[PDB]
Amino acid sequence: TISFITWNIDGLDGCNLPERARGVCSCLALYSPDVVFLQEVIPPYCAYLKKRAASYTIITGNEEGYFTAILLKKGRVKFKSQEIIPFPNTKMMRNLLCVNVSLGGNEFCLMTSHLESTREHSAERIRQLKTVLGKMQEAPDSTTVIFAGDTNLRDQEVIKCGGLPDNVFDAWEFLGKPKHCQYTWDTKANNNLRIPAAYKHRFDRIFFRAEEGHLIPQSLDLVGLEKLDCGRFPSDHWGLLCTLNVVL
Amino acid sequence: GLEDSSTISFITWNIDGLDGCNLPERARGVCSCLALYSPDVVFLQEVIPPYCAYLKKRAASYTIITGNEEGYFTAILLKKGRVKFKSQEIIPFPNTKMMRNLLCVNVSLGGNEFCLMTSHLESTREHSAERIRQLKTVLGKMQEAPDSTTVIFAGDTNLRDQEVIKCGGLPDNVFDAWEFLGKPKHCQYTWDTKANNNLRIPAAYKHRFDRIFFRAEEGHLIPQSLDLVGLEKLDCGRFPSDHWGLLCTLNVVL
DNA sequence: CGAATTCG
DNA sequence: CGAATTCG
Ligand SMILES: [Mg+2]
Ligand SMILES: [Mg+2]
Repeated sequence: TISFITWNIDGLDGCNLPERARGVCSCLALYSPDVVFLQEVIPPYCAYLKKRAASYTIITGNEEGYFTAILLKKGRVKFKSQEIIPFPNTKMMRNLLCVNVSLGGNEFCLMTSHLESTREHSAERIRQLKTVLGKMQEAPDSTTVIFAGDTNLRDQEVIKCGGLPDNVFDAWEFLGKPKHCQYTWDTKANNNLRIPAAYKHRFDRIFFRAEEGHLIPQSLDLVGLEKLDCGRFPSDHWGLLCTLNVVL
Repeated sequence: GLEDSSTISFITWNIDGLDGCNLPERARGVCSCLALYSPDVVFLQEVIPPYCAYLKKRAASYTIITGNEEGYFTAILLKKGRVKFKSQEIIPFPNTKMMRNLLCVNVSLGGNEFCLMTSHLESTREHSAERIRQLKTVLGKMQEAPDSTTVIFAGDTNLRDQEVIKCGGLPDNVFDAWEFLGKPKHCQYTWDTKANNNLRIPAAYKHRFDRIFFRAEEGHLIPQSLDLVGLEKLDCGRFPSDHWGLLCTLNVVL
């Protein structure tokens, strides 16, 4: 039984950022996941996390601008190595952050990314997805591979990409496509961007590769759904809280 | 003349009537071009009502068929005496946001029946989807024409090459005149901000926005030449249009 | 998001 | 044009 949260926390939004960061961590404190994947972390946000989540090992995708991070719960997760794979043609400083870890006997390659944003960068987003899927295949078979991140994907783009390979699963699809946590970016329910029109997207996704039935999603839920004292949410994205069993 | 009676000749040209600056002088530039080559047919886009008046003054030997009466629109000009006007047909583009439509004029010329078509397909990269849908409407219409009739579309398609592919490519019996003549380089680009200054765009981009499609029974319509027109600066130091026009001649064969 | 607006 | 930006 292992748990993580993946969450684009919108560090690029400077308004109410200190309060929203604290809001994010209040959410993290409630669930105490083994692993936290974050996207759109900025340096002072990261600095705050290093103090606030001092009980997590913090691995970052970059030092400047905005970048991903992977938080690993000390005592639960043994950090073995980090790897960063570039997206050579990204225009948004995106890359692929991987950590090799273990939880006791089980080896994991945990991956996150913030794939190229916006409709017009579809082709590069798809190339980045291919890089990600390629990397998921490289780990030893006994290694459990989990990608969790902000993919900015449209369904049609996954199809263009050839679809997920037979040995790679979407945790949300695996759980039967539950409706309550389908959309992770929802301008009807989320007012942070002040977007009048209603758009709902499943941008944040979880892919996994495991030996037959060795990794079994148990639950998937949205987090960060409560307004803070400033009347806004921690992020324009909802986070995904996922629990999975490792079954040998 | 008798020898050339087998040849149909036309110009298609987006004459940028939306640019009101130097418009009368630029209209005179376009009309000087028409007088020079005396085409049988002229397909225009971005005509506005004042521009119609200029045409009636400086291109008086042409009958004008317009795509609308107000705002801006296309026109097909028919050389009096050479072309017999049979009917005007307009197909709406229900989803246009730019009042675009499909203007068809049925005529006889040189002893042959023609359906002449023009359009100003939805502009800009952003409206690609709608432009593609309009292209499909155009292509469908070309195919709907009776097999006896010779179908020529010539207009401002605003097309990117990849959009035609996305559309499925041209249908089997429909040919692009430029392609048919072997993609000659000299008239490849009809809109070129490097060579054309009218829009004062401080960058170099060029496109083959303006295109000629034709459908004919095999061998019966043979493109003979394709050339650009409108590449001379006028007195005001600007071109007749931000587009170059296309001059095309085709033979109708037995 | 995505239409609108400037910027070169 | 196409990129960068704005803002609801
Ligand atoms: Mg964002
Ligand atoms: Mg124009």
